[PDB]
Amino acid sequence: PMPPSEFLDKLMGKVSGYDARIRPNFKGPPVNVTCNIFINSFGSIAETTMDYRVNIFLRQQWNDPRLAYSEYPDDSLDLDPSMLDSIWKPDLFFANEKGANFHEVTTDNKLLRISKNGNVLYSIRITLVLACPMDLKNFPMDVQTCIMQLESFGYTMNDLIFEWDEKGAVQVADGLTLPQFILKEEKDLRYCTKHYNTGKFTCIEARFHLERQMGYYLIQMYIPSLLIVILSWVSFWINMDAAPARVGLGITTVLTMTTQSSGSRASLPKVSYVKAIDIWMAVCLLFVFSALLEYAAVNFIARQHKELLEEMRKLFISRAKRIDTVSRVAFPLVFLIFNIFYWITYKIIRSED
Amino acid sequence: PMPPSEFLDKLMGKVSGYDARIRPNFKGPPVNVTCNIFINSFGSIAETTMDYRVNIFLRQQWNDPRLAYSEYPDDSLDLDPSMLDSIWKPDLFFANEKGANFHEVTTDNKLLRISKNGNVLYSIRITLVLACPMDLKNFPMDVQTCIMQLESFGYTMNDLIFEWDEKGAVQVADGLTLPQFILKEEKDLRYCTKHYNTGKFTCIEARFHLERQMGYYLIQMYIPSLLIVILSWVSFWINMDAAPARVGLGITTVLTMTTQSSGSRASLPKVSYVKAIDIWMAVCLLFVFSALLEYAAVNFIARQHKELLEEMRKLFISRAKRIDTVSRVAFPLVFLIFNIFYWITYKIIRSED
Amino acid sequence: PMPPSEFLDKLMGKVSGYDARIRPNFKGPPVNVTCNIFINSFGSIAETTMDYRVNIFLRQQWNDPRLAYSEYPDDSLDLDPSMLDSIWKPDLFFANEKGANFHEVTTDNKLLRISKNGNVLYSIRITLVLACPMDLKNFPMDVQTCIMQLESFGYTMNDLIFEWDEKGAVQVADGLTLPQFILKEEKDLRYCTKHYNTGKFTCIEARFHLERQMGYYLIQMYIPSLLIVILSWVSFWINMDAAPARVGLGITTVLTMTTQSSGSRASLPKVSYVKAIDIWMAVCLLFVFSALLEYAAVNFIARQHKELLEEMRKLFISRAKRIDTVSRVAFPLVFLIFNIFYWITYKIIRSED
Amino acid sequence: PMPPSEFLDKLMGKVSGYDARIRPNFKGPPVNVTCNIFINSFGSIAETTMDYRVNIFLRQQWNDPRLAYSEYPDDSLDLDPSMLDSIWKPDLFFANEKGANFHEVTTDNKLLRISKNGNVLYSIRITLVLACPMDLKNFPMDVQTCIMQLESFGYTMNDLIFEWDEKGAVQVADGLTLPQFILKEEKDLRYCTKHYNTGKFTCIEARFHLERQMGYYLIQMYIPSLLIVILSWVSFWINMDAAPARVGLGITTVLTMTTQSSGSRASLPKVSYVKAIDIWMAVCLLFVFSALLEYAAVNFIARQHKELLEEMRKLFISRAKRIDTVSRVAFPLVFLIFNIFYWITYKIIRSED
Amino acid sequence: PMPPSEFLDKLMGKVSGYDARIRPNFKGPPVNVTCNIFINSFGSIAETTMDYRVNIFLRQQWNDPRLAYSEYPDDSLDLDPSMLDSIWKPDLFFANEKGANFHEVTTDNKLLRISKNGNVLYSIRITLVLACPMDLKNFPMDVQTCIMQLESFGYTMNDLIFEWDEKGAVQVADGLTLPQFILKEEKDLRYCTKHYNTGKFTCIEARFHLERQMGYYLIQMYIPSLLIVILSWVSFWINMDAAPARVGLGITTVLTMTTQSSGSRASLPKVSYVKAIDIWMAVCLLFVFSALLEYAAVNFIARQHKELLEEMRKLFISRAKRIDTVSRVAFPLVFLIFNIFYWITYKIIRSED
Ligand SMILES: *[C@@H]1O[C@H](CO)[C@@H](O[C@@H]2O[C@H](CO)[C@@H](O)[C@H](O)[C@H]2NC(C)=O)[C@H](O)[C@H]1NC(C)=O
Ligand SMILES: *[C@@H]1O[C@H](CO)[C@@H](O[C@@H]2O[C@H](CO)[C@@H](O)[C@H](O)[C@H]2NC(C)=O)[C@H](O)[C@H]1NC(C)=O
Ligand SMILES: *[C@@H]1O[C@H](CO)[C@@H](O[C@@H]2O[C@H](CO)[C@@H](O)[C@H](O)[C@H]2NC(C)=O)[C@H](O)[C@H]1NC(C)=O
Ligand SMILES: *[C@@H]1O[C@H](CO)[C@@H](O[C@@H]2O[C@H](CO)[C@@H](O)[C@H](O)[C@H]2NC(C)=O)[C@H](O)[C@H]1NC(C)=O
Ligand SMILES: *[C@@H]1O[C@H](CO)[C@@H](O[C@@H]2O[C@H](CO)[C@@H](O)[C@H](O)[C@H]2NC(C)=O)[C@H](O)[C@H]1NC(C)=O
Repeated sequence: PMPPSEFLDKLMGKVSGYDARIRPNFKGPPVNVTCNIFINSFGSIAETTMDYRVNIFLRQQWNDPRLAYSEYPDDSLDLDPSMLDSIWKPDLFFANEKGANFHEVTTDNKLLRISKNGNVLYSIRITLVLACPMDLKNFPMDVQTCIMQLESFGYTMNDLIFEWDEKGAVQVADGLTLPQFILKEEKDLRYCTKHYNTGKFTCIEARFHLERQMGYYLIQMYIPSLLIVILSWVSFWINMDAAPARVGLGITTVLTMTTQSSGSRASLPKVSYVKAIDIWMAVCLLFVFSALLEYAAVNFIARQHKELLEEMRKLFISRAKRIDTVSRVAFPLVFLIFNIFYWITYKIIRSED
Repeated sequence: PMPPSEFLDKLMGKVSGYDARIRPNFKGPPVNVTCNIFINSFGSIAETTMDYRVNIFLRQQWNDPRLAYSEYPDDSLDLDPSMLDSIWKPDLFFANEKGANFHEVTTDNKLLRISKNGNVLYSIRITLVLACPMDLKNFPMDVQTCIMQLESFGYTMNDLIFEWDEKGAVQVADGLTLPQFILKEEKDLRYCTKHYNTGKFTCIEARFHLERQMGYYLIQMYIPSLLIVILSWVSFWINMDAAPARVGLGITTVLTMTTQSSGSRASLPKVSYVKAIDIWMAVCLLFVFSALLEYAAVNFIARQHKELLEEMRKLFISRAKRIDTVSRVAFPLVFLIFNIFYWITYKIIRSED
Repeated sequence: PMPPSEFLDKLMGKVSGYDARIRPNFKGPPVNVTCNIFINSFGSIAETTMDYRVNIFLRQQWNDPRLAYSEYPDDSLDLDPSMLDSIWKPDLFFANEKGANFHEVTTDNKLLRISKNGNVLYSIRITLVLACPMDLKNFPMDVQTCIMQLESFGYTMNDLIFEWDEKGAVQVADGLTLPQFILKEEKDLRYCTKHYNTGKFTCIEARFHLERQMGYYLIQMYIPSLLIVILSWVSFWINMDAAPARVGLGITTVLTMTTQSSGSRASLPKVSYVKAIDIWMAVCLLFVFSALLEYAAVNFIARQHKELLEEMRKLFISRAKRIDTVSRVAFPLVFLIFNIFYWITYKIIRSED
Repeated sequence: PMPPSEFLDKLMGKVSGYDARIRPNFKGPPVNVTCNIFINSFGSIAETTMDYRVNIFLRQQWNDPRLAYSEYPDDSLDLDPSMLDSIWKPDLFFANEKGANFHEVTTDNKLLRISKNGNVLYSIRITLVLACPMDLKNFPMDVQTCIMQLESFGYTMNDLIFEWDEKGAVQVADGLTLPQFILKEEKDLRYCTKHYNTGKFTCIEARFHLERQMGYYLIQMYIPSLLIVILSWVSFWINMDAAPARVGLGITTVLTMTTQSSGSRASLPKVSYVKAIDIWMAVCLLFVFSALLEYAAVNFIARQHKELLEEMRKLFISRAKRIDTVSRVAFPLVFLIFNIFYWITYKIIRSED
Repeated sequence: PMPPSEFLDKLMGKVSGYDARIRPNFKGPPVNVTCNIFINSFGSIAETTMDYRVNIFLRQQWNDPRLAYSEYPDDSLDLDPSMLDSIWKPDLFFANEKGANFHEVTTDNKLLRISKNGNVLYSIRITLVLACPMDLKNFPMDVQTCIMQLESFGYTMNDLIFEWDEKGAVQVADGLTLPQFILKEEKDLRYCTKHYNTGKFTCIEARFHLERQMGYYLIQMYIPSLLIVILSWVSFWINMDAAPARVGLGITTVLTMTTQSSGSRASLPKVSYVKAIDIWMAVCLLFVFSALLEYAAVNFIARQHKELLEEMRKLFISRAKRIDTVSRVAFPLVFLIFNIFYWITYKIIRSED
């Protein structure tokens, strides 16, 4: 029954005592802010610069003793999004940020609801490039935790205290998949605090859990390396008399192992601690290098026989045959038990982390 | 007959009851928005980050009971584009966005038309970087669907409902070609809806269909691999006595197949599910590896004959000749039937998707 | 004799009837805009994303029946560049754009002149990243045409019509050279038109012509490939008895041809139609592959002779010598006539396009 | 007891004599600014463009004779962050900058405190891309110093003088680690000054110390090179009669050393002075090249014996055996004493810098 | 003695006749602007896109007949940097620009001084990405000249004329070094002019001189190539009987020369004119190719002897020995005189440019 313009002008205006630069219920208890997180599109995680791009909606609810009309017959009112510089929006920033621009397509992407009691709604979609300090102890499994710290800036703990919600904590979009990782539906959340030299500031956070969807690294690194140890066993199944071919084969296998190994760490950023992949590459490289060394020893034994050329002649030839046959038998069992030990210790550490 | 300035000042002014912060025909039925899409320049699709750049014009028409002059002798009026903060433009955003800036060259790229009844026009060219979740089950064919979701932000389903148009749905520019794909002239379109925890919001979308213009991947991957299996058949047409040359040829072919294979997946982003190209590379690699293995077996048989050096001698030589000739015959027929089976199953799946 | 401030305040002010939001000589004939283009710095053309960066000055002249003082003793007046929001600048955009920011260093880069009759001047330097749909039928020659479409946005053909100039059409900077291309001094220009669903809009364009300054591609691709066919002729001038060396040489040449070929298309964006360079690479690859095949055939003939080891013995040896000598003679003449045919068909198509 | 709005309006208003465009206690002594630095997230250092990204909080305190209410019962007051254009914030810039944008997420990231005496607080989080002129005399150790120069712009030394703090100088975040370097807890700090042609300006700086967390460069460069000298010693443990194999092995090792060496300097920017890594690569390359040269000399001696083929025959064979055995003994001791000398001179220079 | 606010309000205000939109001493002589350049941080020159990043301070002084208080006892006054839209700053732009943003960290980076006579100061730090058309006739020496053209925009030669200074022309920062180049302390400067179709505009410029600090290109390109010609001389010091090894060595050296050569031009942008480095690579490639050719000729001579196998036999063997020994002697003297001729013509052209 009353004109909409008149109601809007009177409320949050200059003819009333509403001042947008001061905290409501001044000089008393702090105001509680209830935040909810709707993840719109997770993805584009950078593993070389330790960051990821995510756009949240950041809806926050609080109560004020003012702006309580209590005269309209409905429960809540929808206000226009171009009158947000008089609603006293609270302060909120992220402790790990890079850029973090707004969204201004067609019209401003703000929202502002107001009810009879004073519980408001304020959600703004913002694209964040949050930096996460991921620890990469083992590269193939790569269990990871990503955070974000909602924290005030200029309002202490005894001035403004933030809180989470109970009906739903962190919501995700329906049908949201990632090509690198998969999202865990546990959504571990708690909150820390900050102690600077100016006062005690609140800082609420939330943790995510992302594990690697295996199958890429098996074809890029594990499958080619296997085709190299089989190549060295192929060098074991060849005639000893021929010097050119064998030598070339051993050398070529070693070179490929080095190139591959190198190229495997290119995507990864410079790190000091040895990785799981490095251990695998070193073991393979050792096997191929050992094969080459075994050939040099056999060649030397045969050469010694040639230089000294009855019973010792046959003994040397027999020794060369025996070492080659025992190397052909011994090499796949040690590699198979290394493969079994390696995958069983990494599957139990994948279950344990 | 009446002064233009006076008419402009009176309409959408402060001496009248027009308030730009409130929805027209308040507390009643919702207002319908009729949207049209003119694609100006499609292209620059990113296959490694799953996005594409497109600039639409976004013309939207709606009706209001106000701004109905009904006193000028013409049907419609052209207003200046610097008076858009009083025309109550509705809210519209895209659910998949990255950046999405405006266009401000020379003068603002807005448009605003107004007729006697109140049907307005509002088109703004905006460059969008829309993220599309493309599924790459088979890489060479790469059938793809790209979308965009027009959705309100702050107006529920019972407050503002969007709709499409009937005279033309999504228009494209005349003579618009893409180097990677080709545009399908079907333009499949329908609309979903959104259900958040704050209310029911409308969400209108449109789907495109882009198929790969084949001919690039045939020269980059298929043509070189063929020149590798012919190389292994060349190794089959060589004398068995010579150990260096053959060994080197087999090894070299295998190495090229691995390098090529690796480099072929560099453009593609990290994915878990095996691709069609990977299957082709594996089959080729297997053929060349098998050739190498066949040579090792022949070499071993010949060596056995050498170590034991009448009727068994001839039998061993005959066996070596027989295995080489049957391998030279058997290898191109298995590769030819694999090529026929591979291309016929991919052409029937290209017709089926 | 009259105060400058008073004259400025009265003209394009609120005490006069000048309204900046309305077109001059309203409800009558359209106003003609005379545009000139001064290219400041052409360059930075992107061949992988089909675009180029150019900064024009965009001076445009038009006439209005208002702003005709006719009281100062000079012909024209220079106004300050911070009073451009009251001069009714017309609308102009480009149909192919990416970014296209302004220039704001020290002071605004605008210009505004006004004469006694009303012919104004308005030039603004803007850096444009225009997208051009270049067709690359033949890569080395790469004849190209680049455009830019000046078009209004909100003013129809019967409301505002653009035109070019007659004293000079498109000016270039003195001493402007490009490292990739060279500018043609013809400057072909004409104008198209646009027909959308809202009305008939004017669209004026201009075409440039850029041809490749040859000498880069001759050293990067043509010179190394020649040094590969000479390498295969070197393999032809070697003894047939030696199996290792020859085989290795043939294989190595083939591998280099493949690597080179691959790497040559890296700069170029993904395209479907076969290029001129690809044809050259294929022909060279065929020659080297053929050489390898020729060796395998000779080796096989010699091996047959070895297995059967009087008159047929000499005949086989003679045949091996004859095939090698005829291959050594036949191979440079076919390659020389291919080189002559290839360069004469590309020089006549370079003269014809 | 007094209304908050009235107090805010009167203070830093137009009804009082507070002018925000003039320095407090004008025409007298300069005002001292006490700055503190809280490092929020150090990291993303660029070693190829000599820069690093760091976000500081920049809290600065100063005193003014105005804004001394002395009427509220508390010690300090918290003001709103949207009234900062009337508090006369001082001027501060950085002498080495690239970009250096602000932070505007949800609400402005400013802070403003005011006490009864007039000591204010003003902290703003700003992401800085500071350029540091790092000297890379030795690449593996890479001891580095990073700075930042806080300096005024428009206020001379006798007008505004900056100072540091005594209770804490430069604070770091709790649990801040870097993947490339490690932060030194000394935090060396002092201050320089500037003398331009316009006056004497103050310039306060702070220096950091970052040393390389070793373990990356040991696996990427040192470990593969060792596996190359062992490869050349493998070539020393092979029969001299065989010419193909040995030659190939020597050549292959030399080629890998060159490729590796090249690729090792790719990350590093173009520099003129020789690096420590280059010295190591050159020494290794020399050892492998020397091995190859040793083989050529032995081959030549054996060939001479072949061409001349009693007592000199045996003497030549004996000489070939003696040179090979003495090269097999002499080569690992010279490489081991080079390794000992190299690591002991670099560990004493790592302790000395 | 007079209030600072009153003086500031009266001067450059609306109660006086000062108009910021008009040139001082109107309709008379032009105003002279004295510019000085302080280079803060030179560096980050791009050799592939022909540009460089430099931040200047751009202090400019001019005189006006207005703003002459002549009532304060000091010589000059310091004004606040937030009142620059009323001081009539002149127009200045750069003819070669890319981006060229401002600097806004903490407070605006402007400066404004005003004396009793009217000589003002105005310095603004701006980061410029100036495009320079460098000519690369010889790549290792790479003598270069970089410019920047200060020019007005909207004020003709008879309206506003710019000038340089006499006490210092272009100042550099103390201790400013570059990793790629070194700065010449000559600072050649003069000024051109512009003649467009609208009038005569002033354009003042300054030229820098940057020469290459040699030592990078000697290790990346010159040192590896030498280790390739020594490798071909190693192939000359080997036994002719062995066909595999030699052939492989020749081929490998040629391949490395090609790969290296290619990779050397990767950093450089596409250019047509042959470079000095290309000439060096071609000469080296020719020497290694020639060595390979020499071997083929010797092999052919030996083969001819084998096919014909008394006095001609010895003569052929003697000829093979003579050609090998004369090639081993002749090859290092031609390469040494080429090295001497090459470095003496480039050191005299380095002294001449
Ligand atoms: C939400 O705010 C209310 C007041 O605005 C807080 O209630 C006060 O909390 C303190 C600490 O427990 C008590 O000493 C007061 O007596 C409470 N006030 C009243 C009126 O009961 C409340 O703690 C806040 N909620 C949370 C979760 O902290
Ligand atoms: C366009 O808007 C009109 C009203 O503005 C809608 O018409 C109403 O629709 C509801 C639902 O069907 C009916 O119950 C009402 O009776 C309609 N009003 C009238 C006056 O007839 C209409 O539905 C909208 N168009 C679309 C496609 O939804
Ligand atoms: C420039 O504008 C004038 C009017 O502003 C145009 O002149 C009119 O053109 C139409 C079409 O030929 C004629 O029917 C009218 O009679 C013309 N008016 C007058 C007063 O002669 C003119 O065509 C425009 N110039 C161009 C090149 O289109
Ligand atoms: C802080 O500021 C005060 C004044 O605002 C400075 O005190 C003056 O310093 C000069 C130089 O030593 C003396 O000659 C004056 O007598 C001092 N004034 C008074 C009232 O004592 C002080 O130096 C500044 N602090 C620092 C560290 O420079
Ligand atoms: C600086 O400006 C003054 C005037 O503002 C210029 O002086 C005039 O120059 C012209 C050309 O030489 C003479 O014809 C006038 O007579 C000069 N005026 C006076 C009052 O002497 C002066 O040329 C400018 N400086 C420079 C270097 O051009």
